[PDB]
Amino acid sequence: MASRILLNNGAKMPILGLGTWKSPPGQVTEAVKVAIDVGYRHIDCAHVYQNENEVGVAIQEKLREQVVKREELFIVSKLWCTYHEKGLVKGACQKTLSDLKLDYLDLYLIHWPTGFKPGKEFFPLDESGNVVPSDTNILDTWAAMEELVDEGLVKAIGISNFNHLQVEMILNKPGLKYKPAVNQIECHPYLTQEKLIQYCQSKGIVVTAYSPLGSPDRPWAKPEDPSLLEDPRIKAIAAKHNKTTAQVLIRFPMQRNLVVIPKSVTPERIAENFKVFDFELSSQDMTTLLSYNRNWRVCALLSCTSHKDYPFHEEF
Ligand SMILES: NC(=O)c1ccc[n+]([C@@H]2O[C@H](COP(=O)([O-])OP(=O)(O)OC[C@H]3O[C@@H](n4cnc5c(N)ncnc54)[C@H](OP(=O)(O)O)[C@@H]3O)[C@@H](O)[C@H]2O)c1
Ligand SMILES: O=C(O)COc1cc(F)ccc1C(=O)NCc1cccc([N+](=O)[O-])c1
Repeated sequence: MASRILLNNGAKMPILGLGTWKSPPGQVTEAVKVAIDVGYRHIDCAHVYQNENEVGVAIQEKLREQVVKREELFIVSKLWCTYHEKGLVKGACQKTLSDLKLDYLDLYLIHWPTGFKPGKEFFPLDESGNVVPSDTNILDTWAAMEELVDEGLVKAIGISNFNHLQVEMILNKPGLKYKPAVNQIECHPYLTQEKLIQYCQSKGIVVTAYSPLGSPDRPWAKPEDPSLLEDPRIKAIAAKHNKTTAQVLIRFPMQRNLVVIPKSVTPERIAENFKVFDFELSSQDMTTLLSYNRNWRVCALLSCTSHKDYPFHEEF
């Protein structure tokens, strides 16, 4: 119903945002422009997506056009794994700010709990293909994130792909100054995340659901993989409500008090995906969608499975 959710930093965050991972650099400027024109006020970004400059061109044009005011936008980015060291965090944030052509971010996330060796490569590997870790722990990285708030570069800080023990580690940090505002995690009917969501919500941490449509454009997709958009059970719920399957998949997390960030570069779908504030899934619909859980996780890497902070060995 309401378009924004209150964060534990006192700011309001739009519950629907536009995802930008895999949005080609030659298409994402127009995608973000269209999104803002049709009502989006939250854009999910990351340095590792390699398209923040182009996202920034769109944001700047719409600000210049006075289609929107800066205070009305909620721009999110993420600290990549090769910048977990305390001496690199500010520069990483500043590069993102410069690319997005902003003087602050609304929310800055630790992208993954796994720190990697700094350098040009986003995934530094040893000769056998294991990622090369950094020895910097999540608590010291968190302290560096807190400094960004105190310097005015970001309004809120949070985490992404943290399991419950990792969230707990932050919450139990000696001398914790700012709690994480958000944990952004994969969540959809095949990976419903009940345990981790309940834990985060119980601590006042807002959960953002990524890959809500199952990321059908993920580069490692296989033909035999399950497909949310094609699941006849979900299509049936959509048909009953006279909505598209994507619209049901977006409304689902909204009714769990989650923020959701579907990605599209297709103008018609960008508009479609925003038309989700005028219908309600029943309790029965919600429980039925939850029943489709199969613990099917699309976003994880074999190269990281021995990293000490790999998040997905733990149940949740
Ligand atoms: N924190 C993290 O580690 C993390 C990880 C993954 C994702 N994310 C964030 O979450 C965002 C969303 O996740 P995602 O990109 O993995 O996948 P997604 O939003 O689940 O799915 C995107 C795919 O769905 C298609 N699509 C969109 N709307 C549609 C509609 N109405 N009908 C049919 N197909 C539709 C898109 O096609 P077209 O674009 O061609 O229209 C694209 O192929 C990402 O872009 C990123 O911002 C964060
Ligand atoms: O991480 C995201 O937001 C989406 O996925 C990616 C986007 C990119 F632009 C580049 C890489 C990825 C990707 O492989 N992301 C997956 C990933 C990253 C880091 C650590 C782990 N891990 O399992 O520990 C997994």
